[PDB]
Amino acid sequence: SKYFTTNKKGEIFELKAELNNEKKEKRKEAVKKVIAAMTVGKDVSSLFPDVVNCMQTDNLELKKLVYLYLMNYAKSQPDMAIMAVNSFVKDCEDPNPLIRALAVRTMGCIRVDKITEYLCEPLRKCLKDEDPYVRKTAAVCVAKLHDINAQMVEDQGFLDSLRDLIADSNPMVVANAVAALSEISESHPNSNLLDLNPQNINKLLTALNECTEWGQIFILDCLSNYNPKDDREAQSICERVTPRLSHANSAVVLSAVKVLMKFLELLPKDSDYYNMLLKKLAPPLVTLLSGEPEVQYVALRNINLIVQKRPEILKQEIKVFFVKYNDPIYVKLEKLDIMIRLASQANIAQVLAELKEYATEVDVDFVRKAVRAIGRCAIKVEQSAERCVSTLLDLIQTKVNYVVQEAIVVIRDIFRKYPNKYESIIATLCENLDSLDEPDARAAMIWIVGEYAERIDNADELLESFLEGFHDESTQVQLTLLTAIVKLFLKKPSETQELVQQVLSLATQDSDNPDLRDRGYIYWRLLSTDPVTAKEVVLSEKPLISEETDLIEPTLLDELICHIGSLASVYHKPPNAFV
Amino acid sequence: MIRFILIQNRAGKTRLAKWYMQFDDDEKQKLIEEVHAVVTVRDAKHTNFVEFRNFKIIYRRYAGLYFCICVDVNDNNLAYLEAIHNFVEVLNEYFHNVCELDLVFNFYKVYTVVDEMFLAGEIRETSQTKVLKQLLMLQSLE
Amino acid sequence: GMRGLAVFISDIRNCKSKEAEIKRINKELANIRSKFKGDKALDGYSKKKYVCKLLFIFLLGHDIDFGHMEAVNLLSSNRYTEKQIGYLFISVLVNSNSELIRLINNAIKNDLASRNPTFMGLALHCIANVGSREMAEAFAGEIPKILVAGDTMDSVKQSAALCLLRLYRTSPDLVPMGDWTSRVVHLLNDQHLGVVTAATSLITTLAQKNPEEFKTSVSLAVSRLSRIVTSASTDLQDYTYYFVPAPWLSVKLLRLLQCYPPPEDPAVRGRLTECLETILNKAQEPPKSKKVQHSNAKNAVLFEAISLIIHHDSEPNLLVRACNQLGQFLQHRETNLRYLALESMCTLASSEFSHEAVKTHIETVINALKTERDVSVRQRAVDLLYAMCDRSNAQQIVAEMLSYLETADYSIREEIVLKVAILAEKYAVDYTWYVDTILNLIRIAGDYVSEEVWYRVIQIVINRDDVQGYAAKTVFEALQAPACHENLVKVGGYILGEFGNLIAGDPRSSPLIQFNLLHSKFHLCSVPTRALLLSTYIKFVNLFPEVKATIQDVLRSDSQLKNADVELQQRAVEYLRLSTVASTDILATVLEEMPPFPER
Amino acid sequence: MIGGLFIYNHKGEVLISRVYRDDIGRNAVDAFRVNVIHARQQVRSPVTNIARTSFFHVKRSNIWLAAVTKQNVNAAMVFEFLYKMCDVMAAYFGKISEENIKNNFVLIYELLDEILDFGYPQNSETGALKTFITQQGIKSQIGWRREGIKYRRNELFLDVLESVNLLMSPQGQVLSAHVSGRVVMKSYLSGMPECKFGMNDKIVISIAIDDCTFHQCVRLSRSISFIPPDGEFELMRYRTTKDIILPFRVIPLVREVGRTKLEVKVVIKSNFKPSLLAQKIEVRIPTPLNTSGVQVICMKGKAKYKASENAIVWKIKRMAGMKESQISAEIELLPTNDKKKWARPPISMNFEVPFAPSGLKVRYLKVFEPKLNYSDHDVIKWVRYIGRSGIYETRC
Ligand SMILES: O=P(O)(O)O[C@H]1[C@H](OP(=O)(O)O)[C@@H](OP(=O)(O)O)[C@H](OP(=O)(O)O)[C@@H](OP(=O)(O)O)[C@H]1OP(=O)(O)O
Repeated sequence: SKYFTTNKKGEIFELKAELNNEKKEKRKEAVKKVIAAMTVGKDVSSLFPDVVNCMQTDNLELKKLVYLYLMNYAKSQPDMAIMAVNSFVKDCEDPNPLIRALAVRTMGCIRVDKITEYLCEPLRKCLKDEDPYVRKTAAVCVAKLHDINAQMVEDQGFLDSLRDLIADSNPMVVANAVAALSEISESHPNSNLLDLNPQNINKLLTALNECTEWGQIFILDCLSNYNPKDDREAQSICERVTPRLSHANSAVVLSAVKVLMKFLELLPKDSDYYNMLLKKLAPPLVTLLSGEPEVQYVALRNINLIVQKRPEILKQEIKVFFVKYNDPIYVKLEKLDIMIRLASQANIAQVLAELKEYATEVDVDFVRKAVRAIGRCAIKVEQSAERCVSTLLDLIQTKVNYVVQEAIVVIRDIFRKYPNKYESIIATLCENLDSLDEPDARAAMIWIVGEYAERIDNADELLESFLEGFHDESTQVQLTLLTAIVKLFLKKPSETQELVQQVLSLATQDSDNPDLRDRGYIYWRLLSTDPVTAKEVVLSEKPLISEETDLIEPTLLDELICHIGSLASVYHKPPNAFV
Repeated sequence: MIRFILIQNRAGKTRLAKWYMQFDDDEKQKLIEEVHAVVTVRDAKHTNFVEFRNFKIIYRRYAGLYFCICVDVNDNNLAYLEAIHNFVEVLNEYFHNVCELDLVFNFYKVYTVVDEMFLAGEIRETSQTKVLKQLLMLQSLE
Repeated sequence: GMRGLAVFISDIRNCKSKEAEIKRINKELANIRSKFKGDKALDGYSKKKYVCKLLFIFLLGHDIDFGHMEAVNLLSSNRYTEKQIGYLFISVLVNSNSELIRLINNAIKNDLASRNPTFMGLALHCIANVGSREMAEAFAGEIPKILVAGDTMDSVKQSAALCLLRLYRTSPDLVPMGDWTSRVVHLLNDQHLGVVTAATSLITTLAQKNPEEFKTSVSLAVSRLSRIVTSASTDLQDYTYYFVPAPWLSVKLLRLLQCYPPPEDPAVRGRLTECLETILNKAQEPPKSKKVQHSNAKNAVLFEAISLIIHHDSEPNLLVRACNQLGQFLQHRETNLRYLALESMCTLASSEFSHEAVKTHIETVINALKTERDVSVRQRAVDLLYAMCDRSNAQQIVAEMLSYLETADYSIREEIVLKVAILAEKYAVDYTWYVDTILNLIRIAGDYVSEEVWYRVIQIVINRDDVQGYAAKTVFEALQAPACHENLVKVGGYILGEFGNLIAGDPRSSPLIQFNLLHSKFHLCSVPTRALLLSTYIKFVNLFPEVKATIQDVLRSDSQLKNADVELQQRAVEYLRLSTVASTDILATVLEEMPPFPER
Repeated sequence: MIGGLFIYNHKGEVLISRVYRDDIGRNAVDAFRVNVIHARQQVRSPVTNIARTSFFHVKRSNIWLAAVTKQNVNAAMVFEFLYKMCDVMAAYFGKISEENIKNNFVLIYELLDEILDFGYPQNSETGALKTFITQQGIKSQIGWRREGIKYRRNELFLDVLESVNLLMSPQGQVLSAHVSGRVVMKSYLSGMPECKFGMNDKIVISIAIDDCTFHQCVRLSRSISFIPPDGEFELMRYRTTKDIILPFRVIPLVREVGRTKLEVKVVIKSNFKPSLLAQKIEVRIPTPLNTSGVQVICMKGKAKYKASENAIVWKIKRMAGMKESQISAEIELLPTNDKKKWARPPISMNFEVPFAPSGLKVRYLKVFEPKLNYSDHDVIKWVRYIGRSGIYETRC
């Protein structure tokens, strides 16, 4: 019922006496204990008048503590926090700049209807203040109000009031009007952040240098939004940004990189500005892969893009993207990926002595992605595919089951970009007919015995061994069994009649896969029909594939290179997936 | 039968724990944890009954406190659900508007009350009048 | 009482860190170990507080590896409070030390052998609580004697009964059925309902393996229940809880009676029926209080009687009334009553005298599920529908299962999609019901539909086709949600591939439109599904030679031929080649109507 | 910008938090507890998007720090901040642990309203911060491998051997589950090589308790390092109870048609990646003592009723992931014992699976012998995962 709720004794009644004791070092303690309480989920709502009364103080720690408490009620239950607006108001006038800032920020974190009446004017007064810490708040709090409903005409006042303090003396202050503004501007009527520009640009790229870690970053971001028109406009902006191989190891660099690359449309190299820039951009990226793991990941997810658009930049620096045994799987994968993309026609020497390293390590997922990477390699550089296929044999003879199976599947894709060139090896691959438990590996063999059928006189009792447990088989293994036992009949008869019966038997009659049924039929409607015209639709030349997959749509590439810093650069997806 | 009775605050702290089955201390500590994870995560809308390991739990909360009985699967939910409430009124009477700190500072008394109402994993005495009468006689002894 | 205890507790509380806390605890342990080891005697008050402080620390987690001897001395005190604290310590920290057990066992002998009910109480509780073999061996024989003696207080008999119950559970072999049987049963007539309760719990456990021995309790239990459920408001005021007269005793009495078949003596069985109908009546009577505690006590008794009725499974009129009353709980604020009603109705559905009773409430069940928030209540709504579904119901039930599915949360889909497939198959009178069900099933919840099920549909469609152009339109007007999902594309790209013809004439479902639509799915699908569409797509040039050119240029394209995959690269090559090369009578001899299945 | 900061303990209980923008309710927290803190077969990354909400996070000891928005935020920003929050924090109270978080609720709140206004990484270096933060953090502080072992060929094998246990209701509630495991190591390595071993998070370091014991050779300080015994030995033993991957669900449908027939249909679902094969599958569906006989039907594997067993036994050689399969039986009952409901024994399974139901993954084993001539690149290394049923039971 209301059992255990009494407030005539217990912990709450105790704290109530403590919040009224006239020894402030005991009041302070109470309010620590109360804040403690909220966080563990207790109902301190009944102590509210008593906590509020503790603001009637000289003491700063004590006022600051009451504030922390009211702030807990801010998003939590907004109503509660409102009950003491009549104290935020006549509490942004006090001296101590610390207190003024403290009371403004708090009001802006409240969200109900009656927040406007009391916040309007005292924010008008806060943006005009001797202390940059109070304008630095007043600033960020303009944003806050924007969220609670209203295009607010006076807000047109504020909307401007932000602008005018972008030409402010403090970089903490400015770089904050900006970050405030640049997000205000993503609720878009068509003209905002509006352009007093050469000033906007000139006074920002000076804020940018005396700035903090974080002031830099949101500035760099506001830039890239704007479009220049001329060479020397772009040029000068870029040299000013350039010193950003700097502080925030990672967001600072990559917001620099963002800018230096929207403004990469120039008359390049009559004189070589273009060629200095692209030289410059090598080192700072490079050094990100020495920072923290998480950030390495974002940086790598950005290098990925970057390296599709301007593959010049890191052409020479394949060395940083080498796998360190102790990195996280997710930083191992994104590296491997870029190791293929920068995989030139030269380095494949070492790149391959690396991928052989990994494919023999103890992390299974990564070993599989290694051997596949050794396919990606050979199918993007033929001046090496030969050495690949050798590398792959090494591993197949080391016997590690999961290394063998991944190795075979790559061998096929390799037997297909470079057809009729590695026919010798087939018997080395058939040594290991034994232990291909995985279903992909099998369909890799079967298709191998599929083409190159005549090169093995023993290609017969190979296929017969699989028919035993013909079910128990991935349907993709049977699809591969069928196409490959009619690649065998369009050549060898009579010895094959033993089987091509028992086989096509099941695709059309036993198996219930209606897609298998269709493809089984289609065939019987060719072979047990006409021995010549079956050939020309089936053994028809497969065209040479190219390196089809790993590569992004260049329209989309551009858009994402404009988002270099953000989430879109991690997901590789336009924003509108996550509105 | 009742396997154990816990009283527990939101924050996971045990204020009473009574076992009626053989368990090691680790296992006890484990169970008190498991019970907390299940019960704090359920909002007023859920039932007061929930299957737990190979038994079940009836619980209700009062202010910051979850009262829980773990009982056999075939035991009558609503009987136990109201045993909990019958026990809390006696507690309320016996401490005069009971609060949590009552249970902390008089924890050894709390086991007197439990033992009056529960024993050998069964409801013992259900009348609030008789239990009070006995508790107040017990209090006045030396 | 113990200021030193209160202060320790408050200091523990005032601690601003698990470190500070641990420091104050060790300080205490140091102090207690001195004073126990020390030379100045402790007066009782101190042994009492310090033993109590160690119990407290135990209950915070930490280890207590001493104090037991000081707690055991408290058993031998003549001060209640000292004894209590002592009995609590050994009840919570049970130590195996073969010595201390002996001394505890003496302390029990003396408190039992006293004749002070309080000390008998602590003693008997300690026994119930720990209940160690050695304790059973010391006292298992004596407890019955205390339980039946003409002179022991009621409170003591209550406690003896349950202690006796504990020892029988822990050590049956020490609790043979001696000469106390009839006097235990006799306690069921006591005036003191607490004693009646205690005795009923004990006898119940005892009836399990010893029914015949306690055969006599049936009649006594019946006469007592019925006296309880009929008594007025000025009767049993002690045991009256929110206007429900002795609810826990009533529940216990209906539970004792579940150890036995219907009373054998016809009068008795009569009485019990008056009883059961009196309880059932009371269910229909409106509340005497708006406090949920009242309905809960009344419904405790209602539910247990309902269990007694099921277990007897011998009074059809009571079973029907039970169902109908459960039937009315399905529409109820209380999630608790909904849950229990649905549960208890699943039991009734498997029973002859009650299956058709339960059917009566389908409407109510389908309407509660439809509106129900709680997941576990939903689950049981569905479990019940499954349990009542027969030839009559199947179409109703399946229809609503599918209706529910379109807006159903994710938690539930899997279980429902499963029951549907199954009910469809056990019951559908005619091939054509099935197909209408499975295609919708797949349109709404196909990513949960088995392999067999989307296969096995089309293993049967063959033998009675005549809805190939239903299948097609549904598949199609399904496919043209900017929503629709994978197994739809699989069976929908299959259906239209094979008979799009019966709907390519309809002009807003043309061949070109059909195609483009499939191809609005293509580049989001899997490969064995692109496998299908790269076969679908070729049957299309044949039936529809009107759009052969738009087909041909998706096959020749890069993404189809230079496709990483074996099948995609194999099919996009082969099929481009079948539509360009050979003849057209050779085209038609390849993507024809599809020769049909056998029967297993 | 940043929509929420949440510090969670290892249980995934939100210790302390602050929502900075109102588009992030109860929904965000449980999202992040469910799909990250208690991830199962999910591919970890530092960022994840679920129901249009993005999630950044750092792990520190037993703590999770987590940043959240519904916006196209500055990816690199968020992380750097979280690194410096962890700089700052440690400059008040040392480690980043539950304990230290627990003691410093009021400090932590204070830093947050300073380090991070509305979501924008505001000024926040240690000494720069004194001026605005009034509070003070509360601080708190061989004989198993003879010498001269030589092998032409330096090899090592690791076997992760796990037993997965389950009791589950008919509705699919995990009532209890636990895994028991060990890493068996078999190594033929010259010399006295020190090994450096790495794995994922999954192990921290009749009522099952989480525990992990090591071989005497193991040193702890991240990772595990040791000079192994030669040949075969047990590196670590453990038991775990959170975040187990139940390879199969068993969905029972037992319907008592009266007191004479009994309809039992049972469906099992393989809940692991499709490319992996589970083997040696048995399902054991019990039957009551008074059963004339049984008509069983199934279209995967083979099944037979066994009278002395009082059970139907259904066997399946292989089942890959993300498949379903179904047995149906029709049972026939002669009802002597008039009364006493049949108390159903659970359905149990056997199976074998080529991964760890605990989630354990071996990430590295680095070998370094100082004196002798060989290098980890030289060492041949096989891992295997055998996961096995223990008592894996579903009520029906
Ligand atoms: O044995 P001592 O060191 O002489 O002091 C104790 C101690 O007093 P303090 O707590 O102020 O140190 C007791 O509290 P505990 O830490 O032992 O629990 C207190 O006990 P009570 O508050 O329960 O009475 C007891 O008082 P007393 O011995 O009069 O019962 C008192 O001994 P002193 O009389 O010497 O101060």
